[PDB]
Amino acid sequence: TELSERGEKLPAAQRRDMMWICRDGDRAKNHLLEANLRLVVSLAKRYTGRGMAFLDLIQEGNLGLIRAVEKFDYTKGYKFSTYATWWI
DNA sequence: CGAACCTGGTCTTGACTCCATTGCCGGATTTGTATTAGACTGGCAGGGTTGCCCCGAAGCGGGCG
Repeated sequence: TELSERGEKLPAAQRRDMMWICRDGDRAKNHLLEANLRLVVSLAKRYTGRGMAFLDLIQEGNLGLIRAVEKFDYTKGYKFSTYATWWI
């Protein structure tokens, strides 16, 4: 982003492997989301019985999980599920 | 027949005054968003009844040998 202005000229190998890292991060993000979808279902399974549909509850839990993997930190050394349960 | 008057709408002006129209400001309340770090990771209406249409075995008769 700070390179897209006239910050620096683009070397070929540096450009292509920084593109590889930038594309790899999104695949890792999607991998984490696709991992914890089951936790989302296991949390949403008990808020039924009033008003909304079960798939709607699951989808809003998915959106909360996207927010949780946005604002998740690992240097506190805790498991992901205890942090994401709150946001879901 | 001429003058004075009474009272008809007719109309101006000066003063009062009163209430809507913004307008600001301070506060109260009301609505909307972000954040909570132990670990937790795949459910439940539901069937039953009645009636009608579409494809598959099967005789089977005609073409085939």
